[PDB]
Amino acid sequence: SLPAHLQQTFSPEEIQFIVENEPIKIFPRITTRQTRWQLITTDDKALNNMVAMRSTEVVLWIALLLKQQSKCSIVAPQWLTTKELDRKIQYEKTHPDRFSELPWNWLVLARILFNKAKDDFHDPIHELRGKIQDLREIRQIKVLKGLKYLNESHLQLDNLSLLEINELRPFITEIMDKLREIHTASLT
Amino acid sequence: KFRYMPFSPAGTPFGFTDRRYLTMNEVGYVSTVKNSEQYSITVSFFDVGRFREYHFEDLFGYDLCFLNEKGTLFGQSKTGQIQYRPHDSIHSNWTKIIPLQAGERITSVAATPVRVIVGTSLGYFRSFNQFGVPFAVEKTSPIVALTAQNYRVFSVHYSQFHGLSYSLSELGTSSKRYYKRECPLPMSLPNINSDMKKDANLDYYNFNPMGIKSLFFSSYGDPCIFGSDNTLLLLSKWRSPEESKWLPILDSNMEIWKMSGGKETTDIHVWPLALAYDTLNCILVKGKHIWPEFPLPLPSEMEIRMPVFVKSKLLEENKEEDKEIQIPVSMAAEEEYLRSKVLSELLTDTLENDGEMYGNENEVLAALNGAYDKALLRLFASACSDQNVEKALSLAHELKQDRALTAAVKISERAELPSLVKKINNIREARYEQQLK
Amino acid sequence: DDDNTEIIKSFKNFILEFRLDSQFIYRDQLRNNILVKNYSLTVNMEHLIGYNEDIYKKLSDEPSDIIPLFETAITQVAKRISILSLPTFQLILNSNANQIPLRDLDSEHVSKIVRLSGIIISTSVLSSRATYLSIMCRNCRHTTSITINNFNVSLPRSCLSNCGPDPYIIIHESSKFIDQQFLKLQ
Amino acid sequence: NDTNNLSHQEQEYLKEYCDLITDLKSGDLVDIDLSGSLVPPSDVFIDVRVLKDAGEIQTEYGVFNLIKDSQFFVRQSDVERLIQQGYLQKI
Amino acid sequence: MYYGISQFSEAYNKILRNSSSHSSCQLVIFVSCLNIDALCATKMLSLLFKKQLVQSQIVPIFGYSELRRHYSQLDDNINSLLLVGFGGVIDLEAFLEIDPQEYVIDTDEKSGEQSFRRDIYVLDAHRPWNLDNIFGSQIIQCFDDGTVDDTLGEQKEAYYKLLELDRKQRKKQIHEYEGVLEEYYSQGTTVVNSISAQIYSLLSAIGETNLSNLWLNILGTTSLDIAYAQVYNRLYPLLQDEVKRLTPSSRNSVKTPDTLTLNIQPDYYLFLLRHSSLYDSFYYSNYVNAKLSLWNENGKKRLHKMFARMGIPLSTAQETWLYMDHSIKRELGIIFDKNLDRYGLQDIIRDGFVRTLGYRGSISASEFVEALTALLEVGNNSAQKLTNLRKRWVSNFWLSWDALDDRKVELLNRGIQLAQDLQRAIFNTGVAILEKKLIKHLRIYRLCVLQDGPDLDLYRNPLTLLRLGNWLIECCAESEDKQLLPMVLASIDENTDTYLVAGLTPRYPRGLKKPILNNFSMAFQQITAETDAKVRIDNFESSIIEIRREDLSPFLEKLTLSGLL
Ligand SMILES: [Zn+2]
Repeated sequence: SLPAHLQQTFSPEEIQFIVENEPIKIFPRITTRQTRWQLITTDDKALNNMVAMRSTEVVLWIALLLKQQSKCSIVAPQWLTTKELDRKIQYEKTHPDRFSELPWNWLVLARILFNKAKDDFHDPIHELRGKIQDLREIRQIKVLKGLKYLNESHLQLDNLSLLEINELRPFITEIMDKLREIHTASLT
Repeated sequence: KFRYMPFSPAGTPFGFTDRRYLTMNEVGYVSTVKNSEQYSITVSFFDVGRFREYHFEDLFGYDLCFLNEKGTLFGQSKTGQIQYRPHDSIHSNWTKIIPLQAGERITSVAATPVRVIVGTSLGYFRSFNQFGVPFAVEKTSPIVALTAQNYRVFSVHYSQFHGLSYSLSELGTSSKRYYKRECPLPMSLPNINSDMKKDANLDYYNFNPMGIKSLFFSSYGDPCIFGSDNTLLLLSKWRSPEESKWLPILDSNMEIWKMSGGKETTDIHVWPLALAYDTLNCILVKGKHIWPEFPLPLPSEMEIRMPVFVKSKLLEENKEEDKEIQIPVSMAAEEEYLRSKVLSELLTDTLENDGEMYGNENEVLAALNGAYDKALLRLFASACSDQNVEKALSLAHELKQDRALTAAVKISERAELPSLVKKINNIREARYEQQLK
Repeated sequence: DDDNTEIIKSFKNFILEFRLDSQFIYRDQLRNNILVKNYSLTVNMEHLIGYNEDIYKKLSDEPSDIIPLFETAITQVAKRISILSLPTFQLILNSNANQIPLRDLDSEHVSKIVRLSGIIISTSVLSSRATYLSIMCRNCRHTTSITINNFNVSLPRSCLSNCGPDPYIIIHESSKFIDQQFLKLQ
Repeated sequence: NDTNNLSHQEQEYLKEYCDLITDLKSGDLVDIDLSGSLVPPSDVFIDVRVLKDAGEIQTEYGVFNLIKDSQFFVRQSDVERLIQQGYLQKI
Repeated sequence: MYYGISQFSEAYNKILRNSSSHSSCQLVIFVSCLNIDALCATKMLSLLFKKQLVQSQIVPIFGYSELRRHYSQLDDNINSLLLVGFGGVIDLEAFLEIDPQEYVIDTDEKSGEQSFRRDIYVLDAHRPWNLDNIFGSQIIQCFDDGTVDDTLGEQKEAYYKLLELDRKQRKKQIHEYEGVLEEYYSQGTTVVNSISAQIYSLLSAIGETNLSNLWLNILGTTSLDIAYAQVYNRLYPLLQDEVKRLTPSSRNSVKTPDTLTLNIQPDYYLFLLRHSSLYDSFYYSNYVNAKLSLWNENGKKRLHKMFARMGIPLSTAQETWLYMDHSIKRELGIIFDKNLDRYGLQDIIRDGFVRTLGYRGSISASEFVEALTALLEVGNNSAQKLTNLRKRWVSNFWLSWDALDDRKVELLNRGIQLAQDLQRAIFNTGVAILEKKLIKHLRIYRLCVLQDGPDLDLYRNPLTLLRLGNWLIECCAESEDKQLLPMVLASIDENTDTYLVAGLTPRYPRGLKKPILNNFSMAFQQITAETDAKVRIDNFESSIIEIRREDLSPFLEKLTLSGLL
């Protein structure tokens, strides 16, 4: 019935779909305030009451839908700037086991905004693309150290992103399950 | 030494380049590029739904420009040649050349829906209708800046022999009325720094020898100006000449100082655009040249706050490396109460004379009154905790709602001040009698 | 003295920055090679030329001298992307320059990069060359070490710690080696 | 919701299960196409190129004429079934 | 009916309004394949409409024969239709099966304007205009740059008066207007403007200008330079202004992997300079062959002699231009100033547009169009075979369309690899034609017929045939000062037993003033109307025809006997 590759996990398309439901801040280039939108899964007042160059908050999928045309501009999140990413890299280097406290959707949102909204950043984009890479590489080192503690009981993780978890899910759970089977078989 | 020059609202010099911005406002901006012996002009809008961006070629080398949501006005300061362009096609554009004395030049131009205005270095004022029919000529101080919003017009004038001054008028189609005529202006001058510092920003002062960075009407028609000291000034109570007064409402330097963690990031500059209620629209410019370039960077938004703080005291209170400095709650509450008071008064004056535009601004005024009493209650509670009954009682007079006075009674009980509970209840009874009357 | 550091800095910044569209192709290749314990990098000439033609000019003029500098630059990047020990990495090249027929090679081509083709007709057995090597001083019994690299060396004679005219011998018990092979092209 | 390799019990089994699927797909819950696509909707409008000459055809949104190697700019929610059938490509 | 430059905007508005409904595909584009300007024009339009969310279909078309077929089958709800790159020369209301009474919705009582259920728009650079389309029609709507009201006074007058007139005075007036119209008609065929250029003006009007649209403007324009030099030269200054206007500030900054630039710098009339080698660039140049006679050894030795004097070692001149030494690359711009004069070859120097994106290296517009044309030519009883061939040629339209995208540079490189082989094969046929002296020098025109070849199939496509013709025309233009003549070129096919024939004009040298006109159109039409012969005329370019094996000689006999040449 359901496809074989969706029995236990989410595909990256579903991960993008999940991230798209979050709110985001925009500057509209038109006034809607005095037809009306009449949505059923969100607030409707914000879109009906827009005024040009007045900041407002909407779901990300509608924000990208507007930015496809001239009618909107997207404000970048404050963590997505050179100063903050510098500090997070320094945190990563300083604490060789803890993960730095980046938001749960950082990879997905960065790789959406760099494609759909390359024109709306303040920093030069060719530097952000480097610092995002540095963060992902350091985190991958820390992941490879952690896979030596798979065990029969449990594990704790902190600040690991959704896409990063979903990348690893079928390996961690499978090896952990077999260690559990081997151990309990000796008890019985 | 001073010398007269042309101006337009928030233009840029050419610098090293062959292009520049002529002017900016909330509606849009104008830019031009030089092509050997000719120029190309482009007009941009932020409301892309309501208007069309477009371009055309100028052979005459315009150096003056003025924009509104009806059209754009262009001028040449040496040749006296001018042109007005409606944003519609239906009313075709028209041109004229204005007489000038030897060495005389146009310093500024502006336009209402039906009036056209021109000023010169030799203090001559000339005016025409929307079809160039002349109306009147007048002789004044030399004009250095002009701005307009519907029928309300705001002017600035300067002379070696008469000082710095301003005028305010309303060109009503029913009748034309003056509210102020060349009355003295308290603005901060830049000349001392230009003469002493030799900062290599001299080109900006050549481009703008007055150093008046920009000026515009608020989103509710208040006259506003941004000084060479990088401070925002607003004229209050202009409807009442014995009460009219200039108010300093925001210092940009103080904001960057706090934002940088108390540091001197002089590499950062603020370029203002327009005032929307309580919030400044501006560009944050970084590097050598203190003004923006192409393609246009995105704007920013910033709130006004009253000047009350001190660097050394806040450093002492404060005492990750760039973290913005922490402030005493007393300063925060005090600043809020002052800001709430000023905002409420300005909004009240607007409503008293011009009413609501949208039907909800009274709710904002109610919120401001709530914030005002809330801030006063914190300051009052501090005075009570200090056991200063005299100061606490003086503060209690300034509270509005009996809800707040009841809270003040509870605060006095926590402070264990039955004398103040008594005197507050005397005040509450007196004000209840005044409410019953 | 400083030129050796500027050149290494330049090739180091090449690997860390070359994007074509959205993938840092040399950072990804260098990481993916280490995971399967392959210590090498396959650079392409056309990308080097596109990045900065001056670097390619230096490489084209003096290859015997400059290839070792680029190899040590690769090692310096390999540590950052994988450590919070590794040998020196091998540089490998691809090119589309005009082939020279084997019969036309002559005295004009000595110490130049050459691209050619033919048929392999013979292969030697493998043999051992030294890279890191340790030394004992016969008189004072002091000890030191040397680092060889295989581009066109002999044992030194500046004795240390008189100490004698030719006092150095090799400690094979604490030295490192690599494989080498010979081939014939027809 | 061809036959020669299936055993006859399996040949009737498949028919029975098809009846069951169309029974679920009908009645209540009909508004969601249970046999439709399982990939989340990414875009409203797409460009599709015409791969097979099926001529003129009808669909719930309207009529199409599939002139070989012509290209449409059209909403995906319409042409999803034709892409699955194989008359169209997304380019 | 027609609209001018002062109101192209309004037709665009009407189209938006007219084709509003999302329940149906209310907008259709018909585009001529085997035309580069048409292709770029169409691409521009599709982007425009994309932004506006107008559902639409694009159909490529080969010729008249297919035009009729495609028109026939159309749905009634199709409010708007576009003809891009064809049809301006012909009576469309006559050609199509039209009665206006079948398409009128509403008649505006006030204006007398008839609103039709289907509006037909025409974009075509060809002239003269068919009078019926301009003056006569109410459904047909043509876009004109001012050629109609500039030119057509006498003709407009004549048309209307002749129409209205339906004894001495009557006879005089009807003979007068018959004379006017007959003088206007039966002129030679000519191209006067760029399609994409006109589109760019509309984009300017609206406010849709950006580097992606300006580069398509340049590409479209540039395709004219080989055959219509005059046109190109007229247009060129505008392009410089635009390129200088839209290029950003802070110029000559350091590279980044994202940095895109468009800039004016030297370009050379050398065949694909920045690919292959410097030596091949000179050796296969269409101009150099006419200037130094490279079909024989006394020409080839001149080229060796030149490189020896220029101070470039001949074994380095043959290296791949990317890998050629940096010093020669930067000194080349001065070496040419000292040496081309001695070989009479100074015309090689000129200015052109170059584009680069990130780290992947430069390309000029002149090289780009050769890549696109190569992809059109070689990309991958009798009626069925003709149908299969004409269907294969349409797939190459999409093989070229998908190469206008920066995400697909892989396909563009393939196009360049094909371009080199095409020019090689062309050169290896040109030398055979000249050395065996197959050109027959008749008194009125020059005749050449290919009865056999190394592979004659390559000339079965019209564009390849025109490339060979443009080779021979440069050779004939420079070989003698005398006798600028028309030329006829033909090639046999063993499967059809038909000759594919093309009629070609002369032209004046690059460095040298009204334009000439191609008159083979009326001549081929008149012989076709007269003749017994089995022939075909269905191509958009009427200067190309087809005829069976046995009928070539009587057709050419009747042609040379005619006074129309
Ligand atoms: Zn020693």
